[PDB]
Amino acid sequence: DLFLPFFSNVTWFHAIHVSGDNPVLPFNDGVYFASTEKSNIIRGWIFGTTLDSKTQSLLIVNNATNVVIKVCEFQFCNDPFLDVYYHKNNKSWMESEFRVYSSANNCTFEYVSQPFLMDLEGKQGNFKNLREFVFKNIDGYFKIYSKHTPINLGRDLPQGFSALEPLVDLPIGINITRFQTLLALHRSYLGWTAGAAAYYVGYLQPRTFLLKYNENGTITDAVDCAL
Amino acid sequence: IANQFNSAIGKIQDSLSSTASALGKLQDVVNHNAQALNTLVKQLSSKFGAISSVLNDILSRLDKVEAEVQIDRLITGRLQSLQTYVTQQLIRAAEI
Amino acid sequence: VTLADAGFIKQYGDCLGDIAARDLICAQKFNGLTVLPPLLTDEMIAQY
Amino acid sequence: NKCVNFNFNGLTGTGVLTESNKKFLPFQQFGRDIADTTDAVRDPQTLEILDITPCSFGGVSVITPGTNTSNQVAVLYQGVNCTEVPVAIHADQLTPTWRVYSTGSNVFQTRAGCLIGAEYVNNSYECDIPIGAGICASYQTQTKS
Amino acid sequence: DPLSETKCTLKSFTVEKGIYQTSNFRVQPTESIVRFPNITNLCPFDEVFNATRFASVYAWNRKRISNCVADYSVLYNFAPFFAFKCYGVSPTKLNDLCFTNVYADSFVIRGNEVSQIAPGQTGNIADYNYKLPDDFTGCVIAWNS
Amino acid sequence: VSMTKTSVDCTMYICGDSTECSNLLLQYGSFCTQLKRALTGIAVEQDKN
Ligand SMILES: *[C@@H]1O[C@H](CO)[C@@H](O[C@@H]2O[C@H](CO)[C@@H](O[C@H]3O[C@H](CO)[C@@H](O)[C@H](O)[C@@H]3O)[C@H](O)[C@H]2NC(C)=O)[C@H](O)[C@H]1NC(C)=O
Ligand SMILES: *[C@@H]1O[C@H](CO)[C@@H](O[C@@H]2O[C@H](CO)[C@@H](O[C@H]3O[C@H](CO)[C@@H](O)[C@H](O)[C@@H]3O)[C@H](O)[C@H]2NC(C)=O)[C@H](O)[C@H]1NC(C)=O
Ligand SMILES: *[C@@H]1O[C@H](CO)[C@@H](O[C@@H]2O[C@H](CO)[C@@H](O[C@H]3O[C@H](CO)[C@@H](O)[C@H](O)[C@@H]3O)[C@H](O)[C@H]2NC(C)=O)[C@H](O)[C@H]1NC(C)=O
Ligand SMILES: *[C@@H]1O[C@H](CO)[C@@H](O[C@@H]2O[C@H](CO)[C@@H](O)[C@H](O)[C@H]2NC(C)=O)[C@H](O)[C@H]1NC(C)=O
Ligand SMILES: *[C@@H]1O[C@H](CO)[C@@H](O[C@@H]2O[C@H](CO)[C@@H](O)[C@H](O)[C@H]2NC(C)=O)[C@H](O)[C@H]1NC(C)=O
Ligand SMILES: *[C@@H]1O[C@H](CO)[C@@H](O)[C@H](O)[C@H]1NC(C)=O
Ligand SMILES: *[C@@H]1O[C@H](CO)[C@@H](O)[C@H](O)[C@H]1NC(C)=O
Ligand SMILES: *[C@@H]1O[C@H](CO)[C@@H](O)[C@H](O)[C@H]1NC(C)=O
Ligand SMILES: *[C@@H]1O[C@H](CO)[C@@H](O)[C@H](O)[C@H]1NC(C)=O
Ligand SMILES: *[C@@H]1O[C@H](CO)[C@@H](O)[C@H](O)[C@H]1NC(C)=O
Repeated sequence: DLFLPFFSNVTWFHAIHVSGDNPVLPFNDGVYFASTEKSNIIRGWIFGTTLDSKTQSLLIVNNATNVVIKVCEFQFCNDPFLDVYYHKNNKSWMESEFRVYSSANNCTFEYVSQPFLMDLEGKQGNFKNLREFVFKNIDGYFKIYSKHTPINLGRDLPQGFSALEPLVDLPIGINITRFQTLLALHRSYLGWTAGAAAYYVGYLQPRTFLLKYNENGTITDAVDCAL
Repeated sequence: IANQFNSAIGKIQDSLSSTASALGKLQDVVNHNAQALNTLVKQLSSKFGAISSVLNDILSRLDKVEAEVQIDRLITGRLQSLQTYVTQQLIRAAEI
Repeated sequence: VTLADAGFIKQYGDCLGDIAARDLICAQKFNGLTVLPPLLTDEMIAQY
Repeated sequence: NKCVNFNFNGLTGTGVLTESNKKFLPFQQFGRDIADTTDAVRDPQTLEILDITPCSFGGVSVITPGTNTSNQVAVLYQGVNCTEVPVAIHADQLTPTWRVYSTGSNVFQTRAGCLIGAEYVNNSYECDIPIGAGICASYQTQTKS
Repeated sequence: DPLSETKCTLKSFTVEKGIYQTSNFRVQPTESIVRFPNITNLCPFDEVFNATRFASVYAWNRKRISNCVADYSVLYNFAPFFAFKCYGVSPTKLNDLCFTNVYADSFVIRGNEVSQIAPGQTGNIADYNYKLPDDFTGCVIAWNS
Repeated sequence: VSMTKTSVDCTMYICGDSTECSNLLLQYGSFCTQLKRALTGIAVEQDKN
């Protein structure tokens, strides 16, 4: 199938808004994406061929509960990101404006779904947690797999094992060639407010693996047959 | 002569108690007869050019004229898998 | 020397449930492949 | 626990269904073996996992003297526990139509299988017809008394 | 009887002394069991075929069918249909059978170009508008409109 | 001195108790009996050895 090769060279990105540069990523075969960021600063994604409304494109946006996915001729901004702030007229926290695109033209497919991949059960005192995703685009179908695991502070992407379960599937019926990710900047009105967002990207390849299912029927080990 | 013999039988017990693979000539017969049956049961998963290897899928999804050209591929390949196993076992049986 | 089957009775209670997930002999048996017992038992060979 | 034809979501087949010990992940509908055939399924009305096992079966061997010597025979159900031959009674349909052996009265468990129509005797003889696992069978007059 | 089964297994009217392996016994299915999900509404696909106007083939329209009873016969009795061409299934089996994801691709075609909807064809529709796989599972239905 | 005796139900290996598969298998004639005979020949020899 189509996997992240063992011991392969992943890019590690740091992004920061810095209060008072980020060029679009390629998307070839598929992407492993992972992050360990506290306070939900990383949300969602764009995937597409052109990202400027000349051809159709994919948008995924998470928030505090449920996700929206929409496939459209979006005119994206060179920096797409999400703002959530306290609106005094509502005495509560929400988005102001959809500053991810300048325009959404005639969209073809619209979708909404369950939240997925929360933080830990009741949270904890900075003992860490890794979230892992695989995004794959084959025969016009876009497949999403993911996991999360608690991790002790040796280092993120630790040695050990855990496989990604399938979580979402959708026939977007479009070419994908590039992609981006949505940050949630806090923007506290008294204006702006800085925060960092660390994330890992590793493209997959057409590959043969040998998978060790334990008696519980979970993939507890694997061999990458071309390593 | 008795003490030499009694100690030489003592070394047989020690050798058989310590070493892993001295009976390899017998364990290899078990391992080859087990490997051959595991191989023969593996060839049930093979499609041989049919739409499925699972005979019940074909009979859940096709009717009694185009199902048959799937079933016949599986008959042809599985019958070849037995003819291979039985030839290998007739050859092994001559060595034993 | 550790055997993979010896051809003695499996009471079908042996075959269903958990054991088919962990012993290949069941997959073999459920596909019509049968190990037969030898005519002389291991006690009967030890006598000779 | 009974032999049935089944169909789960179009997956036709034949077997006995049983309470499984298997922890399917929520996205899984079918569980599968080394021969690439379905051995477990999640019932689509009540979400529980069922083991599928094929309905009981075995080889048969017929033990005979010469046809010129007698027409009576004994039958070995090879690899069968004799307590399962009370299930092999033709009360439901079976592949061998000749139910008469199932009358028993002289049923004997060998480790080769369930042997029917031959009486077991304690006094040993040379092996005439080999049943297996140290057992042999013969046609002769048994009148110790 | 089991002697007669050996005579046919050996193709001889006389069987000499021995033990003869004959036809394997099987317990047969006692009854037939069906388990589909207990969803009840008839599929909304009738609303696509009866639409005021279909999609243009350069922008062919794809609809999900989900969570419904696909009784195709009452749909085939709503309108005369000129074709039915099922590729991975026989039309007779469609009642006994369940589906994971069902997508209707819907558009309008000149009768000549319907020849190119078959798997692996080439021509302006298949080359640039609408390419189904050369191994797709499904059925193509068409009618003069 | 010997190896494991094996017997095979040719019919059940090839056809998983499908009757229409069994009716197609008869088109191939005696090959299943030849396999059964050959394996019976091997199996009877293990006791002889
Ligand atoms: C996360 O973001 C989601 C949108 O990206 C958001 O979904 C939106 O939720 C509101 C409130 O339920 C819906 O508003 C509509 O509600 C009814 C519909 O009949 C009307 O009275 C309203 O006037 C309005 O039309 C939006 O339609 C819905 N958007 C979508 C695309 O479904 C989630 O609610 C957000 N989650 C949280 C926790 O805030
Ligand atoms: C496959 O899943 C099984 C079910 O989750 C799991 O069995 C569970 O294993 C744990 C750890 O051994 C047991 O926890 C108990 O262990 C002993 C008592 O046996 C106590 O010292 C502990 O404090 C604790 O109570 C679970 O009881 C046990 N559950 C069951 C139903 O057996 C298997 O271990 C999993 N497989 C693998 C490879 O780990
Ligand atoms: C022929 O070969 C014999 C060995 O297979 C050898 O026997 C061995 O002789 C030595 C003494 O020469 C013995 O050694 C022990 O002797 C006493 C205790 O009895 C102690 O003082 C020593 O420390 C030592 O323990 C061996 O035990 C003995 N081995 C056996 C099996 O009896 C013969 O001596 C050889 N004969 C000739 C003519 O060469
Ligand atoms: C979405 O974008 C534009 C504007 O709605 C659409 O372009 C028009 O399409 C109609 C129908 O073919 C033509 O009559 C107009 O002349 C087009 N306008 C221009 C400026 O070219 C486009 O077709 C829409 N696409 C979809 C899929 O709805
Ligand atoms: C044949 O199968 C039966 C079960 O159907 C076996 O009977 C069990 O034997 C064990 C050991 O003696 C007992 O603990 C159980 O209580 C018995 N169960 C029943 C329902 O009687 C029998 O032992 C098997 N015989 C052989 C030769 O394997
Ligand atoms: C990963 O690849 C880059 C070049 O694209 C290289 O600079 C870097 O050192 C590589 N790291 C490893 C561990 O191979
Ligand atoms: C069958 O449908 C009814 C009505 O929707 C539902 O209450 C019931 O739970 C379903 N049956 C099962 C076994 O779930
Ligand atoms: C059958 O047995 C009789 C004696 O009972 C003997 O005369 C005859 O030759 C035998 N025939 C065969 C074919 O074995
Ligand atoms: C064999 O002998 C024992 C007594 O030693 C007896 O209990 C048993 O009933 C005998 N076997 C048969 C088949 O009668
Ligand atoms: C098609 O749908 C309309 C409602 O939009 C309905 O009146 C009409 O009867 C339907 N066609 C047929 C042939 O029933």
